[PDB]
Amino acid sequence: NEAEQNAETVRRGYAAFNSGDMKTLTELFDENASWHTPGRSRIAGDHKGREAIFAQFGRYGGETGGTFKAVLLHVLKSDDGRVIGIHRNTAERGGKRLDVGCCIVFEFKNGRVIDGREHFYDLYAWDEFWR
Amino acid sequence: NEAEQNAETVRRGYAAFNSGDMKTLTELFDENASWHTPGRSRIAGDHKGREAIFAQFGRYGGETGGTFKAVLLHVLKSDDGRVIGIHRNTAERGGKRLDVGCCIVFEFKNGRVIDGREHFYDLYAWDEFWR
Repeated sequence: NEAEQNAETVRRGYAAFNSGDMKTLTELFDENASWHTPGRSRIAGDHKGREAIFAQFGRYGGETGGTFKAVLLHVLKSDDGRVIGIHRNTAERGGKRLDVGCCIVFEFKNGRVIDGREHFYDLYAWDEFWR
Repeated sequence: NEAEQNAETVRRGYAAFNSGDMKTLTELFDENASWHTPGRSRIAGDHKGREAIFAQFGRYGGETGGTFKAVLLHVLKSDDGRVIGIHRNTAERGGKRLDVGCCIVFEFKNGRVIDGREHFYDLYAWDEFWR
């Protein structure tokens, strides 16, 4: 089904993110996708356009000496093809350590991601790390 | 399937929460369920035990003159019976208004909720409302 194909695409995307494989990661996102990062840090906001998403992703890895990881724990689906990834983000940056849980809500258009929205459990921890 | 029965139970629980039907809401939670509220407000924390959950719920409604609502938007499932509810919470309290998005991760034991974990997008807004 559609919903499981979208789940497969999410799994492929976490793997490609974690390995820095931005060529695969491209295939999986619509060129007009958005990415929504909550909170009050310098990397918060609505990043509109796949190019703006991948700049965000580049800051995630860039600013942590490539230590930033998304450890995927569970993948959930709606019958209509929405997908959530539950994960933990870990990373190091200037003597600080990140370890926070997150649910990303993925919306799809024609099998590609059109929207991703991060929901961190301890948003304060994320913001503290990025301060 | 198990996963869809658990989805049905989540839907029944949002409806029973929104109507104040704590008798139904009881049937749906294990007596040793936990509820996890993130953030730094006076209502944050790990509320362990169904009685502690329902005290939390009682504060949600109690402290907002019964205006607190969870508007359910989407229900997602893992093949293994985990469920997420995506919702918006709205409420009023002493001239402040709540309007925040949330994903709750539900874990099940024998068809009843054993664990619920709130993930607010704008956790600062939630904490501000409860200040």
